[PDB]
Formats: sequence, C-alpha cells, structure tokens
Amino acid sequence: VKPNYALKFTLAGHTKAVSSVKFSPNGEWLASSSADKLIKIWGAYDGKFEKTISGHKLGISDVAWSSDSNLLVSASDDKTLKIWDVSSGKCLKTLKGHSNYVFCCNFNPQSNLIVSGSFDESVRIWDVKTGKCLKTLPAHSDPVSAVHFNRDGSLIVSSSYDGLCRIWDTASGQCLKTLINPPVSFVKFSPNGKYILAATLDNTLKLWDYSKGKCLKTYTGHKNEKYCIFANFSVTGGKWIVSGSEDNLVYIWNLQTKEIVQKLQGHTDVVISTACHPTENIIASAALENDKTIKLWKSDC
Ligand SMILES: O=C(O)c1ccc2c(c1)ncn2C1CCCCC1
Repeated sequence: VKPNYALKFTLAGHTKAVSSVKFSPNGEWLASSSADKLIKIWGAYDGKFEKTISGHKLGISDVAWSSDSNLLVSASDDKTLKIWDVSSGKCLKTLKGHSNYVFCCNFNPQSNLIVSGSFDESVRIWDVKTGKCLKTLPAHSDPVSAVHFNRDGSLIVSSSYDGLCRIWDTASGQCLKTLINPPVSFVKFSPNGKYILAATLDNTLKLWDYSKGKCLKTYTGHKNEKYCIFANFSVTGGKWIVSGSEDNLVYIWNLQTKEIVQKLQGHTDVVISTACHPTENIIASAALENDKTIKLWKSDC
C-alpha cells in the first residue's frame, strides 16, 4: 500500500550543484554529475566514496551507464560528451559535434550506441566503438531536455522545451510520432516500452500510451516549474513513480491510482535528481546549493 523509505546515508563531496544521479545496472555503484565538472562514484549500499572522474572543461548535466556497468557517458556544457572507463577513470572518447551545451545522454541496452540531446535543438546518435556521430536528427525547435532508448534499442524518445515528445526509429532516424504545450523537462519509456513518462514545467508528470498517443495518468502535488527533474519507475517492490521536487521533498506516487504514497523529508533545498536501485528498494536523491548532499534511502517494500 505504502513504502516506508527512511534515510540511511548522507553523502557530500561535490562543490557545485549536482545535476544527475544514476545507479549502475549491476547495483554496485551510484554515479553523480555536477556543475563542478566532475563525476563521482559512490558505493550504492553504504555510500562509500569511491573515486572522482575528471576531464570535462565545463559543468556536466547528465551521466549514464552502459549495460555491463563498465562505461559511463557524460553530457557537458563544454559541448561534448565523454565516454569513460569507470575502473580506470580514463576518458576513452570525446564525442564532438553538438554546437551548444549537451543536456542529456543514454546508452542503448546493447550499449553500442549513445543518444544525446542538446541546447542546439538536435538529437545525435553516436557509435560507442569509434566515437563518431552516426546521425544528427533535427529533432526539436528548442533545447532537448531528455533522450532515452526503449527496451530493445529500436526506438528513441526525446523531449524538449518546445513542448513536444518525439519517438524516433533508431536505425533510420525517422520520427514515428509526436505527442502533443508546456515545456517538457524529462521523458523516458516505461520498462515494457508501451508507455512514456513525461515531466512538464507546470508541476505535472504524465504517463502516455505510445500506441494511442494519449495521456493515461497524471501525477501532481509536487513543485516543478523551473528545474530539469527526472522521474523514475520504481519496480523492485511496489510499482511507484518517484520524482524530486522544488519544495525539497522526494515524491512517490502509486503508478495506477496516482495517489501520493510517500513524501521523503530531509533535504534542505530543491531535490534535483532521484534514482532507484535495480534490485533493492533503495532511492538516491540529490539536493541543490543550500543542502549540497546526496541521500540514500531504504524501504521495506
Ligand atoms: O512495466 C511497465 O512498463 C508498465 C507500464 C505501465 C503499467 C505497468 C507496467 N503496470 C501497470 N501499468 C499501468 C499504468 C497505468 C496505465 C498503464 C498501465
């Protein structure tokens, strides 16, 4: 009926705003990115600081893991993405081509491709092995806020401040659907690929049916009018939607009923990012400059 997330650890180390937190697919690590130009790696279970990964020339908006947990990609205001070997901390490739800040990034499940979105209004698809751009999609008419591959890698969903979410065939780059306009600040496919979760800067999350192009559920009660705040499908226990919020709380909703089931109190600034652990009922959350911490929470269900 309700989870009971409780605070387990508070982590500190970044020196400017955190932008993203992500658990590795193998469950071992949490990665964080920051405006301080750094990626930090932390133990997923006890929060133990592991390493700092450095090389970008300006702040980082997003980081994402390869499926085997060995690689990270980061998206930076320096107009590049970087592919990193996590074990060595070394930059393997610098992905050059965007003409403005890179805001979002993700590997496909196969992890042979990366997708990126930029302030330059394009979505790019990159070959991981060569580090070269394969396609540039003229995807949007305003900054691209999120990019995500579906469960088998065959489709990409993008979102933009232009108010649109677009679905693309990965192999051909063709736009198969546009969901119709408040700025869309985040989007991702549901685990089964049939639905799309989208955040808009009007304090609203929406669950869309891809095949019907129609909104099925809305989730409200939180505050989101300014920042790029991701939303997650929590699937290890009860089926929830999880999101940060501009009122310093983590919100958790019942996916089916849309009711709020928990609000996590503890942060002292906007909760800018949350992530859900792949096997345990564990949430990571990060707050802005008045707070400066990442918090790890645990629920029994
Ligand atoms: O695993 C998934 O991707 C997934 C996606 C939507 C799911 C689900 C699982 N279980 C129930 N739903 C509802 C949510 C509200 C309407 C759509 C059906």
